[PDB]
Amino acid sequence: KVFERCELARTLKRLGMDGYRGISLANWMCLAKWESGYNTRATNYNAGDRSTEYGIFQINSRYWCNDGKTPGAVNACHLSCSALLQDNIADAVACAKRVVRDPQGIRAWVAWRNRCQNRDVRQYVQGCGV
Repeated sequence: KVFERCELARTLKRLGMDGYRGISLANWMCLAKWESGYNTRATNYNAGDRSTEYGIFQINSRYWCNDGKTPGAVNACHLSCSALLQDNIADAVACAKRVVRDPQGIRAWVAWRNRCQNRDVRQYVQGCGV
């Protein structure tokens, strides 16, 4: 599903993402934006190391979800990577909360450092009533 900006802001808010581990909703929105353009069906295969990134947060198959074909997969979210391509993002949010309980937090996604860190990210939630 491709979410509309404020539709996604209110969904994340309902799912308990605002302020989760010190992370504002705006920061999670900036991350979904640049990772998938708010598209749950997004996949990016990385030929170099044989892993694939899945869904709205581009969660990788080496560490977080299991897809059967990635060498050295850990599957820390204990989730099939298939669960991250649903239109319902409850599973994707549960696994994104798992990622940020590690010390690196949101810095785990390089796209957040490039595109969101030390920038004004208030635009992403502006007018959504969140």
